[PDB]
Amino acid sequence: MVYSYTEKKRIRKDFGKRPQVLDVPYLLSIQLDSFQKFIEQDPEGQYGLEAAFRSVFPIQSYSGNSELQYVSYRLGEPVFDVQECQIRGVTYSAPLRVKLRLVIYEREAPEGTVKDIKEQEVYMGEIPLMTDNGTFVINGTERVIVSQLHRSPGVFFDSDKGKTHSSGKVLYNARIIPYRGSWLDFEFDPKDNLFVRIDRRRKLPATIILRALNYTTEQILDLFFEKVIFEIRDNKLQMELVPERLRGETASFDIEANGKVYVEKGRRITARHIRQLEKDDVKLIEVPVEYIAGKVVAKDYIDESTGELICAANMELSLDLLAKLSQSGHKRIETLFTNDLDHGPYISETLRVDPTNDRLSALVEIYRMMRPGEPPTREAAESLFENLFFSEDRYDLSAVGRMKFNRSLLREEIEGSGILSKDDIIDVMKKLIDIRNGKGEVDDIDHLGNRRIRSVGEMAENQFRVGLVRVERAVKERLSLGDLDTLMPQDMINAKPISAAVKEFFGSSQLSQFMDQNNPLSEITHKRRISALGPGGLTRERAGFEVRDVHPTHYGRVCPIETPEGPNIGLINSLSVYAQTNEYGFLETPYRKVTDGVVTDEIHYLSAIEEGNYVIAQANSNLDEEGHFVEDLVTCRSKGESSLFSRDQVDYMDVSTQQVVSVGASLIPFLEHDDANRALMGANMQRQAVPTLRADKPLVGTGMERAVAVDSGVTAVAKRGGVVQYVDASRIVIKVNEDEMYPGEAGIDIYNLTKYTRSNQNTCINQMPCVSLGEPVERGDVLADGPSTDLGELALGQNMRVAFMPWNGYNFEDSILVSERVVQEDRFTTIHIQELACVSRDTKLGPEEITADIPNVGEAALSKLDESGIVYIGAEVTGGDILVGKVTPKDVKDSSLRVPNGVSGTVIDVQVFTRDGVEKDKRALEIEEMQLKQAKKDLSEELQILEAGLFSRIRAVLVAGGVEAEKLDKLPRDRWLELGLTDEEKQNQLEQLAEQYDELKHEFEKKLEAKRRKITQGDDLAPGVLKIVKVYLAVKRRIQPGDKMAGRHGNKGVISKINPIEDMPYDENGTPVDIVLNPLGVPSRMNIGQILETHLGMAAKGIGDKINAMLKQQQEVAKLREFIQRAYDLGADVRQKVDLSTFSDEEVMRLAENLRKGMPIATPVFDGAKEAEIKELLKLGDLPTSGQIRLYDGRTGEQFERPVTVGYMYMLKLNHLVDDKMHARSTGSYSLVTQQPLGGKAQFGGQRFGEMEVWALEAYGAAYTLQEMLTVKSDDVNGRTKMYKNIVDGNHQMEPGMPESFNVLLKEIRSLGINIELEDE
Amino acid sequence: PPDLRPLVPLDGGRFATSDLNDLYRRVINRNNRLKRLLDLAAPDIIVRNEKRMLQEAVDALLDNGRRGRAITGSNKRPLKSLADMIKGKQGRFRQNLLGKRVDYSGRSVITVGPYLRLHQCGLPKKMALELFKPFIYGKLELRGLATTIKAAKKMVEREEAVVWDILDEVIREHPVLLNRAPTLHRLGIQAFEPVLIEGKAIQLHPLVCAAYNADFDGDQMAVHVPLTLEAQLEARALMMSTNNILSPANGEPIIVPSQDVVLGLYYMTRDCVNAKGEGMVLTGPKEAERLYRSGLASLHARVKVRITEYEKDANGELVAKTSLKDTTVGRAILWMIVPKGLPYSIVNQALGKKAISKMLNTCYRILGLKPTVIFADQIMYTGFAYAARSGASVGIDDMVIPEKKHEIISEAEAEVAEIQEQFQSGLVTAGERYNKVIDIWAAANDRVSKAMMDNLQTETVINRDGQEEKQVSFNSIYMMADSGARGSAAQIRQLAGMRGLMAKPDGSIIETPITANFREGLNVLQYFISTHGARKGLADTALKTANSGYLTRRLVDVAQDLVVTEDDCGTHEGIMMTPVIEGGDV
Amino acid sequence: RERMGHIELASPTAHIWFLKSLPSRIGLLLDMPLRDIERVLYFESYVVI
DNA sequence: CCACCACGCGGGCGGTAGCGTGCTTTTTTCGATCTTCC
DNA sequence: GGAAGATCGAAAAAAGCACGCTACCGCCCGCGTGGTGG
RNA sequence: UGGCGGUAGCGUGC
Ligand SMILES: [Mg+2]
Repeated sequence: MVYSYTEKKRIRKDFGKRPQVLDVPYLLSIQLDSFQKFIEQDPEGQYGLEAAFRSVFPIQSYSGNSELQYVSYRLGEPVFDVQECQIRGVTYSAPLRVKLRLVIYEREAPEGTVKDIKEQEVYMGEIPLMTDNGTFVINGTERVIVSQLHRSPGVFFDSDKGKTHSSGKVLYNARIIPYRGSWLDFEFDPKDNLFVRIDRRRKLPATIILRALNYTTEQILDLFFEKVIFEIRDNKLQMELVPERLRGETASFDIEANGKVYVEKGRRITARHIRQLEKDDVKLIEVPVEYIAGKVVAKDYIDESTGELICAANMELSLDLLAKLSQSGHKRIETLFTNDLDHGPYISETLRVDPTNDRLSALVEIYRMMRPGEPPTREAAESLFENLFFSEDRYDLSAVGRMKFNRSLLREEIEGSGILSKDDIIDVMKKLIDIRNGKGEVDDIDHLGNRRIRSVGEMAENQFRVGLVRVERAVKERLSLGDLDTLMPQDMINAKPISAAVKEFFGSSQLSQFMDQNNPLSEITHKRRISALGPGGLTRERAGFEVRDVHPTHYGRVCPIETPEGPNIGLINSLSVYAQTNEYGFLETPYRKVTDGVVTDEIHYLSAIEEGNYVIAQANSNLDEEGHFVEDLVTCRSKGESSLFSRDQVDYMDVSTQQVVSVGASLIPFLEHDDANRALMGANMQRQAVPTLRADKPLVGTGMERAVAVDSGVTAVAKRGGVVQYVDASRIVIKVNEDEMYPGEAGIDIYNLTKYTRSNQNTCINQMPCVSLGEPVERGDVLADGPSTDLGELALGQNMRVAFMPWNGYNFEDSILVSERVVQEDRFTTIHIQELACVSRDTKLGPEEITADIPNVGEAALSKLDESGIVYIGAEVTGGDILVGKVTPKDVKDSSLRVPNGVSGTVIDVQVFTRDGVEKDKRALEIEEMQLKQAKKDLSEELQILEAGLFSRIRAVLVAGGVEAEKLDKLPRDRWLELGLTDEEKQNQLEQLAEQYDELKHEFEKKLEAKRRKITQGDDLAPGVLKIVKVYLAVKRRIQPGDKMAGRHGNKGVISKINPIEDMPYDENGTPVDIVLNPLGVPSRMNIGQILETHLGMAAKGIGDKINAMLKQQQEVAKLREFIQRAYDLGADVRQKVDLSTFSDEEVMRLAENLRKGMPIATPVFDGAKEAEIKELLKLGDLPTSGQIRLYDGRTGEQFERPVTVGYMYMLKLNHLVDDKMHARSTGSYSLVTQQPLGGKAQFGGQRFGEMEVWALEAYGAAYTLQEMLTVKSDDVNGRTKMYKNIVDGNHQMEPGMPESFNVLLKEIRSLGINIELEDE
Repeated sequence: PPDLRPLVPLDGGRFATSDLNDLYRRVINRNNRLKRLLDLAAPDIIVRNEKRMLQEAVDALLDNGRRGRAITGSNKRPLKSLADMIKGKQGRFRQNLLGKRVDYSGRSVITVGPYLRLHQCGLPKKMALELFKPFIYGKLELRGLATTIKAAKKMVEREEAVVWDILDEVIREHPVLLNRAPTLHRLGIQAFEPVLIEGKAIQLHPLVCAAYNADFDGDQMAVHVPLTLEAQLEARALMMSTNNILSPANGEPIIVPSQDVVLGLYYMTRDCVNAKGEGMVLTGPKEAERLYRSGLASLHARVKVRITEYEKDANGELVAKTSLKDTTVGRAILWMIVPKGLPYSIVNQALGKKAISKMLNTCYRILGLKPTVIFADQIMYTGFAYAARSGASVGIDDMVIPEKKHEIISEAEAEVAEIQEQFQSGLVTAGERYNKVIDIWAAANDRVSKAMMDNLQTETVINRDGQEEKQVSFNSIYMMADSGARGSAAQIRQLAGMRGLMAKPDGSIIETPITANFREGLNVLQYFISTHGARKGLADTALKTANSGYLTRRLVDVAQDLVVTEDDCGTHEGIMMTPVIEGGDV
Repeated sequence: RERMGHIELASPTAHIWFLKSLPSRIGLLLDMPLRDIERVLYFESYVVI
């Protein structure tokens, strides 16, 4: 296998013996593809906008002469691209133009044929598009819509585990959850009765629903019961006996057939009697007349002579009723087969308790229950019942819902109508009755096969459909309201509802969250996130314990360790590395098919439901050549549990060892050696590391850094292969290869790197080139490294030298001791960019303007400000300085924006937004000039390349006409085109080339005109504001005590002291350690992964030091090749094979230069290097195998009594800086209602003394402290002023006064009509 | 009054209108409409409907949502009526009366300062300057440097050297109340003497950390400045850290070494077999220390030292007894920091965490409170210093895997297989075989843990002066596990022995346990099985914090008005307390 | 911050606190069911005096 | 004659109807039996 | 032999759901109706 | 520099 250009620079030593059968897929594939399904022009109406339009359109007005139909839809070209939308603060969206045809039918004609047709294109709002990185730009801010895990539509059966009714009896219930409609629930009463509820209302008998479905009592009994025939023979009432019906009952009489007494009176019926009956094949049997008395009739029986029914259906028989039936001429009757353990009489009891007796009465009762107050009637009740569950508009079972409904009911076909039917309800009732009887089993609510994933596309389609139905209601009203003589479809419909709905969904929804840009890992995790919250979902407070647990079905689909800790734990998850989504929304995971005991290469994607049927072997199974199993009794999992199985009983195998971990959790080396809690904390804290100014590759990694960096949009990848024509710190220009060329194309790719642009977390986004001039590149190769990325590899922290030992208690439990070298080498300084926005509005007294002269200010204050009233770019400012000078009329008062107190830095970017129709200041002119210069530079490069090509063509044409080499070389470049030639085809081709050249010049001139018009176009603003000035402040924050740092194994701490370099312990060679950590945190936290990572990093740094030492001595390339080959060949049957004989003897030098800082090591998430491999790698270098050396105390000097564990560990700097948390207040602003100090550091508020603190003070007995902190510090205004004056005067005395909050409460209670007052007496 | 329902002036000319104003406007409009319709002599139904609507509006204003549909807001939210903002957590009572934001307060992260004393806490210079601004202003005015408040403010802002000197002077003995966010009990807030430091992080005394339940992993704590003589004296006398050494809940001491002091004291007070300098005779602890510092005698060497110990006499005096004791160099060195009254038997042992706590309790009981704080500070200093000198470290070779683990695992697997085949032959049912498998695996895990403990605690061998013998292990992991610094027996078992059986979230136990150590790798299946318990525990803690807080609040209220107001009632009644016995133990 | 106002209602209206908060003060004083109180209050049924 | 700006007065929203739907504990009321008698 | 007290479970309504802190986003009626300008 | 709702995060037996 041949390495790529970006990989040949620095090859990572990869451990692991399991071959890679399937590569990691695109991480951002769940989102992007989904939105594509929302945008793609579907030939059939089943997905997206086309499906919504086909569902809504066409529409017919109340009058028969009007119709409106939809033809096609098209998404327009966005006016601004992503960068312009982000910088200008506008929403990145595209127009939606729909072809609509309005048809006026011939009302005069009885058939209503077509009379007039008007076709047009109607604009129907803006659709926010999705960028290439799977994120949206709403109002200039990056937003991410997370997938929602909700209940799958269909029929679900469950039951309370005896909690209700306080006797342990289980009440079985079934629910029908539709995608769009009214929920229908059936429940079992404690008295064994069926009840039906609609939308969680008061319970009604289900027989009411059955009667409303036009079913009589006889039909209901036939459907829900099996008839037993009693025939009146000449004597003894011969009846057709089924032997199976005799199981589980007693012998009410002497069962004897054909003169054979099978059972005597009063003997229990055992299986011997039924098998005897089946063998003897007895159908008829004698039955006493009293035995029928306990039976229930099955159908109405009416006497022909009298014309009146002796007995109706469904009531218990009796001796007198039996005699009346016998004397009326009846000979055969039917009864219900009722058992107390197999076939309960639930339907009969429900019919008994049912008050209704006809379809009309049931419909009236249903209407009364659904719509109380309104007068019930036949028409309204019938219409409501038909539209509730049998109308395509009100009720809509989704395709996945219908599939689940069919699968649960064991139906063969999985495709059906989207509305309910009589058969569906009958089958649901039958299944519920069977479950109550004992047949079958209930479903699992937490099973991952019963939960659906809704991506951004589905919610967007739902919101667009809501807007569409609103608009179609409006158009239905308008068509009948108006007269069709001259109406136009452009003004016929309105786009405001759809635009408002989509804007609210994309900007003000619980799932359209503010995307976090701490590091690329955070963005990847946020995009690949699943939230159970949101509309139509679970609640954070009302969640419970079961929903937060790890179901066995989560294996390979949902990461078990990657989840937030706190209130919303278990409700938020991350997709696995290989997990994807079905066409029905269900999560599925890959597996390798196993045939004839060998593991094949074909990959099958299995869902949660179908995985249980098969037997799946775990990934950590040893395999020999050709795929056989070396061991017979391999461990597998059959149905939600793990057990041993024979080698021939396996069906599928795990694709990879990273199948169950997420993207974030797969970046932790030696994960198997880490505790679950510490692994969870480390995974959660990895995505909080701010990017350092100098990215450092991880010495110990998992090999997933490349995929994370490439899939994320932070880095600039090459779209087409070629060579780097011009590499610059701000832009890269590459020349594409002739193979990837296009007709009529210059063939130059220009990448404009984003430099020093603030992220959503006020961090710094910087891209630096990683290629040199003339370096060939290929498609997919990284050209520039994004933030916290090194040579295409994710780099969140730094490889810091660490030693595990207590040091005078400075580390103590979790604190971290940091050497002065870390500050000196500038290894942890971050860059933070902060916005400062000043708004020049239009007050009613006069329009405020930005000017360089401010009343009653010093000259030094405005010295930084230029003649335009805006601070100079690149000028360092501190707290209280003036940035932009704005004065508003009162004559004018100072309202200029000022730097907030405690904020410093340097101004690096100034942006000016001006409302259209307002003159632009010269600063905006300069900014527009710079943008025009950049665009003109790009277009001039393209134009010069094309002009060089055209002039080469005309030179060739001239040489064909006549060589004239000396004359051509002695002529100006532009004068070549006009040269004359003899009358022939050469002149014709020359003039055609001249025409092409001038056409190209005109085209590029008009392109430049369009670009300059776009950049100078005025942007819209809010009503009342005429100017906006935004200033960016850049601050370099250095490490200091109080900052929070952490590793990748959940080990976190705060810096306690910046120790001097000479104070830190040093080894024999005299090199001091950089970080000192307390070993006491290792045994308690189970996180042994950090120790193994430290040992591996020490081995890697030893290898790198040997390489650097060999490089310093100017050794020949042969020795370097041999050493690097030996280092790479180390291992135990590693899958990675690196051959240095094919590196052209020059790339070896670059590889050695890259590796001189240390050999990178890739440790898979569960196939990592063993301890023996680490010891062998340590032995390869000049380091002890034990991993511990003898350190010398820096301050004191002698050897430490015991060897200590030193090495190199990857340390991260979390986004919790002490300067951002430090806050203090003596006095300041107060609330205008309760007269209490404000809250928060931003508002310069004071700390809140809560109820717990008050209780603690009361327990201490400090009455005076509590009184002074309650009254004279917060509320008592006179008390506060007097106390301040006394302190200034040097007197420490106070006046308790009276808190204002109590007075406010008294006034509020008085406003409630209750007289409350203070009685002095 | 209008100010209780203010109109916030917003940018652009808009005004923020409170819900009370909207409800009042609705009521006024309805009343005016009713009056106008009554003037017009409307029919009975119209005036009745108007009166009903007025009544509904009045009810909504007084308490919205009590009856009928609640009046919605601008963005589909219920309006905040008069009674809505009175009750509840966000109501006036629980937001502005029981608790309130206060001035002269700050918040910052907390670090560890080993040099601080029990009554001292580090305070950053900037925070101290901000908090003590009025005091600095007053002192500056008194000194004559500033003749007005504006000049003092400018001088404080400019931060001259005189301002720093004044700030140092004003906080000489001015206590500050340091408090943590989860104030479960009265120990959550304590008074400390500030010591000026440069930085932005508050330095905390390690010994009080157990009282604060605070870890140095991003913790943030608040500081309040008492600003009157009564409050200052209450902080000095009642809430000072030196006065809080016994927990009011049970009486047990709270100032106990936790992680590093215990380890250092255990390492110092330990005896080897053939350590350097063994068998020497020393004239006192000073000679022992001078030997240890000079690198001429090991800290674990067994020697004989002549020491004098002071015993408290019956009348209250101290009598000195001089005798030769066989001990170690480390114990002799540590003996000097021990006060006179304590006997020598307290430090003549391994001196684990329990022994250190017992020694501190004995010192408090005998000597009192004034020497106790000094003894605790000296103990912490010595423990930190000797823990640093020891250089204890955790390595991959420290956690040893027993050589008999493989045989035990193999025989347990063979027994499980034979039980499974016997069940398959039909002799036993599913429940019996499941119970047998569970018992077999539990016995195997217990035997593995016992073998691990036997191989770790004392399997070390040492060559004495003439032959070989055994002693207590010096392994680092065992050193911190036995001394009680960190970890426990189960934790060491999980590190080195098998992880044992694991239970699914429902509650039942899984037949196949995790037979892999933490030192060795764990396959995917074992990790997935083990994740269930961690997830269950985390969810339990998350849903338990709120319940515990609610129960604590209810208990606090139910006993919020009980104080000691008498000395004796003369009652001849009481409870007949007896020792509690349940089953076969006390 | 202290001065209060007053609105003169055209017709008397009952206080919701003394009417809905169980037990109903008006209903307990008048010995009549709360449903009758709601019916008369919101103009559903006449009441004799 | 049409479109943008200011000003005052009601109130679920929008529609030729329906929208909801994963908690626990305590208190109140009511239909239905019941049951107990005068 | 029907009416009043018992009760009894079942259903409906009300109140609660830890403490501090940080950051971002959205909003702070709104719609008809008259005024006026192009 | 005034507040509500939503979202996410921090510290809370190791
Ligand atoms: Mg902590």
